[PDB]
Amino acid sequence: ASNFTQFVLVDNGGTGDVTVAPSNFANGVAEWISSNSRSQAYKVTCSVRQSSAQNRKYTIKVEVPKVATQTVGGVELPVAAWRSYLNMELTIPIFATNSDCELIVKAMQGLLKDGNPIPSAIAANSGIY
Amino acid sequence: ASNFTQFVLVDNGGTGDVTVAPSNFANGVAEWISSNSRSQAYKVTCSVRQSSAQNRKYTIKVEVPKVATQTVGGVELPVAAWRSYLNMELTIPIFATNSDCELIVKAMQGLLKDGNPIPSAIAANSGIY
Amino acid sequence: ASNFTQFVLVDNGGTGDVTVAPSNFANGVAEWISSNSRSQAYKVTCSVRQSSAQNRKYTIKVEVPKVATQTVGGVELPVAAWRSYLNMELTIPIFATNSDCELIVKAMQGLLKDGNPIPSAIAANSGIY
Amino acid sequence: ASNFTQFVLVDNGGTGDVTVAPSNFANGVAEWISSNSRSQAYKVTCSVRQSSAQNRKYTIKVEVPKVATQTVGGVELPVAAWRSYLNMELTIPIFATNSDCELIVKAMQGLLKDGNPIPSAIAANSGIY
Amino acid sequence: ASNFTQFVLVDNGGTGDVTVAPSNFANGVAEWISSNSRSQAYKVTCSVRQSSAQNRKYTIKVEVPKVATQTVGGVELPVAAWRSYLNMELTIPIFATNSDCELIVKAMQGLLKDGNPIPSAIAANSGIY
Amino acid sequence: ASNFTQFVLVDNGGTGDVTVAPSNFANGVAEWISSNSRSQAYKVTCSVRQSSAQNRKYTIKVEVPKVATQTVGGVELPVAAWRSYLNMELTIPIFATNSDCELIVKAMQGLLKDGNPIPSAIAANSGIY
RNA sequence: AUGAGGAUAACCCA
RNA sequence: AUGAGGAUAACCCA
RNA sequence: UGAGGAUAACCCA
RNA sequence: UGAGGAUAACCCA
Repeated sequence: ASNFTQFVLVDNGGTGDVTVAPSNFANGVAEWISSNSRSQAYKVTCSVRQSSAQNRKYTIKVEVPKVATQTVGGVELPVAAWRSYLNMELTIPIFATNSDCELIVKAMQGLLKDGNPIPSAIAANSGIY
Repeated sequence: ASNFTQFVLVDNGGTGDVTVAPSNFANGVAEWISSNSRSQAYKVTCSVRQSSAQNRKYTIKVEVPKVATQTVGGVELPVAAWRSYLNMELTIPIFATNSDCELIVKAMQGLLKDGNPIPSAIAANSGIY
Repeated sequence: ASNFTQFVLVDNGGTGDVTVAPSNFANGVAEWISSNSRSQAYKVTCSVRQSSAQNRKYTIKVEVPKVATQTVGGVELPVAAWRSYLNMELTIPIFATNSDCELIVKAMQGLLKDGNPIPSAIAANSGIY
Repeated sequence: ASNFTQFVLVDNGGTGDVTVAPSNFANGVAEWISSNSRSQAYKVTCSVRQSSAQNRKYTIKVEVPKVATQTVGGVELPVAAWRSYLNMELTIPIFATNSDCELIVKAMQGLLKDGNPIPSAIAANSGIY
Repeated sequence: ASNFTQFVLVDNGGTGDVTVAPSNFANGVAEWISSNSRSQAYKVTCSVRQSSAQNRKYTIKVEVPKVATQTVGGVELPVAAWRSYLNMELTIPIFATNSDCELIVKAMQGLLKDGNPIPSAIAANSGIY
Repeated sequence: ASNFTQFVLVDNGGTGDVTVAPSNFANGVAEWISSNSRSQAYKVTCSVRQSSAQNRKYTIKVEVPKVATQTVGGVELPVAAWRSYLNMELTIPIFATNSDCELIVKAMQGLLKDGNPIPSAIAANSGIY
């Protein structure tokens, strides 16, 4: 085992599929990036900390880039027009068993499942109403 | 097009699923809760706002109860020992189109798909290794 | 030659053994935990470093849960009442060869072999007499 | 009974076996040393203390010497080229029964058993990877 | 996945090979060490950092020891008569794609390939001429 | 005899090969340059000096350019969008024989051989993990 | 009391 | 530690 | 930044 | 000396 493996971040049925691979673990922060210039890459980082006497806190971040080709000084450089950032912090009490944690993961998956409220609003550039 | 409807948060294949229903809309902050006491309920809240001139920001929060050894409807203290808190912040540049936004949602779904690094780590009380 | 693998920490002759598996590697500090909630798990961590010009130092830590009258997966406070902590520091002069080091390991195994003074004292809630 | 007895610290199948014998109990610190000049001897000490209202703390130390013969002032003296030090502190809650303590001893024995991760790294002058 | 693994630093057929194995990864600095006495061991360290807005910078170091035995007072220790120190820094703009990095690596391997100017000058205790 | 000759810096089969040729040897600094526009050329420099009573020190440098065309005012020049900079310093005690230097060179070639930790991290825009 | 603080080791440091 | 605080993103603010 | 030194993740201009 | 920066045989502590 070793869970520090590559995985598909964006799935488009095996074509134009954004896959992300391990790329750094310096300072206890696991990092994953896509095969791109460090300036246009998708980035995912994760770290766990004993935030308190009875808490553990996962801090996960994702960076989704809008790739573009700029012309600085009359030369073409691969760059990102802009980036979208996901910042999630998950605090779990040390008393949570494995089955308790599986419950947290399922909640997070159901929360974002296609057709459910939240992902629908985000995808349509609107709020909940 | 009302998207503020109930949905399945925790899916256990029809039997033992956890449905979360609309429960509050004070201050534009939509809220959904399961059918439990508020100390033992699954809670989901979501709001959007113009964080700045350049970005919009979705703030999603989830609360998941510790179920192992739980006493349904009882008084369980300290509260911090029986609850996990998820806190998501999605920043999206105002230039993102409905398409760009669908891609961002896909990125979030991929991050948490079964068998992938992050969810596998969480479900096993582990970090990355 | 990867040595960061799972192993049997508590051996009860095949039946009721406690296996500890890799669970974190943040900051070069390897971690192993049993399949329990982190409040009731067996935890083992180990790191090495150059403590000084002349020595290297292994820092090994073990956490063992109090099992008698335990409620699997429950909330048990105060935490200090339900856990024992082992803290080992092994200082080895940089001149030690693989051989010198095998002897040191043998010394540690001998110290804790069954029937010997130290382990017998610990297992009976006693001191030396 | 009396657990203050001699024992084999380093075992090489009854030949070149480093045996250690009781040698001092002054100030509540039990001491054991091998049959050697006090300058080249293996040393083991142990002491138990009521470190807190609800804790007991064992403090065990082992000194493994690299024996040599120096020539100070043109004369030969038995000495130690260097020493390796083991420093372990074990904190046990007063609520731990005898069967709970037996669990701690077994964990410590399994931790150092031949072939397991930690003793392998130490013996090969490497880290965990 | 993991690239923080053991590897052959000096290749002498199959036998005489110098292998270096992971030992420490503290504060973003990976470190490999060869087996046996730390004092006569080969050392390799590596680290990456965002040296500026547009640059990432690798800092690699190698230490080749001249194995020898020091005798003083008739006491002998395994030491290194002296050490040779390699010290490189590689700067790469964030605009570099994986393809560009593969070129940079080939450039380094070419620089040191057998028979070329530089590796030959070094191997003969010479400079350019 | 002469080692200040032309050589293949980047090997791409037989075609696509980047060759560097002598260009200048002023003030103890040897310099190689690839053909065509100096502006988009690969550069390598080398020099040795008695850094101290016991040490000689080599200073090698490599520059990998990112070939591109700059257009300004409709006037276009062959330029380098950016450059990657290798920079190494090798210190070798005067006591090193030719055999020791051959080892030092093998150590460097091993460090950068295909598939090993470091050359792989660099080629993938990654660090250690 | 805590330190993946140090040691020349029943001592010393924060 | 808390923020439906900000960000140019393992940082900054109250 | 250094064809700046080193006892090497330190130090100097 | 620097896991100090660089536009790279220069520059900073």
